[PDB]
Amino acid sequence: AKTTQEKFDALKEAGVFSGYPGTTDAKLGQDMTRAEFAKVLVKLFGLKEIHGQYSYKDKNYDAKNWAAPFIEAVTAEGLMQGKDLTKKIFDFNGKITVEEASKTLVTALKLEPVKDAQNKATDWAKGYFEAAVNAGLFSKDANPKANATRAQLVEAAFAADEMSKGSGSHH
Ligand SMILES: CO[C@@H]1O[C@H](CO)[C@@H](O[C@@H]2O[C@@H]3CO[C@](C)(C(=O)O)O[C@H]3[C@H](O)[C@@H]2NC(C)=O)[C@H](O)[C@H]1NC(C)=O
Repeated sequence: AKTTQEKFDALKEAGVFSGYPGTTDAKLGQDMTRAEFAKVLVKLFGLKEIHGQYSYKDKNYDAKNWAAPFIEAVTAEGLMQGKDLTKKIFDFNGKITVEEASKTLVTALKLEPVKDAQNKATDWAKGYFEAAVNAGLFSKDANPKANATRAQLVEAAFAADEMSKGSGSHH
């Protein structure tokens, strides 16, 4: 097998993962912003960046925000829609949670969310989290409501990449 560090090294070499901001380091114990995770999804699934389009009203969500082209791409793809469809808030500085990451990866991999799942996930996420656990993207002992650690996101991204390659529909 590969260690989490080796999985990070591989994904970094592939341009999918970056160091914890301010570093080139795995920092496997640290959290990740939804902005950073949008970029991970774009690189992981080979999505096209969308420049000069703004679908959200978050403060400092504009042409000067490095994350906008990635956030627009995952929005167009239907992987993410943000946290509030009235105020159009993505919460790009918010930390990506296990169940949020579960939704994005389940959606990207075309996996069926589990109906009437019984788990500790937020109501909207129960089916997404259940499908992610069933597919081996996260452990059943992961807290769906917790901020995902970079270790959990590296393991999930690596597993998602292996599933995509093995399905014969890799980008
Ligand atoms: C009342 O609490 C709010 O409940 C919302 C809907 O039930 C919840 O919305 C979810 O947000 C998640 C954020 O991450 C992703 C991966 C995304 O698409 O960006 O998934 C989103 C869910 O689909 C859901 N969003 C909506 C608009 O219903 C808010 O996060 C949550 N807001 C906050 C501030 O925590």
